[PDB]
Amino acid sequence: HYIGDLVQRTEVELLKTPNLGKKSLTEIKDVLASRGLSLGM
Amino acid sequence: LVEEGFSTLEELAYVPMKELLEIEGLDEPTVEALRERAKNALATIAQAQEESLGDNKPADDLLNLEGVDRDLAFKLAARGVCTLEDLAEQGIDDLADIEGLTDEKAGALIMAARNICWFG
Repeated sequence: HYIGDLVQRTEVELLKTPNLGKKSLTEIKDVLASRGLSLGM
Repeated sequence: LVEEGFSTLEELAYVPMKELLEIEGLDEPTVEALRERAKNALATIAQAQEESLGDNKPADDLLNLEGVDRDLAFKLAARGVCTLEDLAEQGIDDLADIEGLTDEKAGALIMAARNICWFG
């Protein structure tokens, strides 16, 4: 629900989620990077 | 070719070279080229059908993901998911309408396909 929940998940965990493609993972990284955040903090 | 009795691409591909060389105006280079084209046409036709349904191309590529039966591979290929890469690129939502595929089973197959394509 929150950005703080998303930032704790690893890239390998997000790829296990249902309806989660490589394209949507790249979108999430690019958007988090635009805000100075990274996956796995 | 039809007047000389050839009706199929198989006849042209496999008939003895002597019978094709008896046709007026065929030389050995042209007969070899005609046979190579006939063999290439047959290969293309076979590959196309095997990718459209689940005969061989999708029965090996799309069916690489552990769990894919031949019926499911043909259902995937009917949606344009012909290869193990095409399946690795899908979401669960893109496969949700396939009769006999639960969201959990779709998720497991996509993850198996990704493990082979992206982490093998």
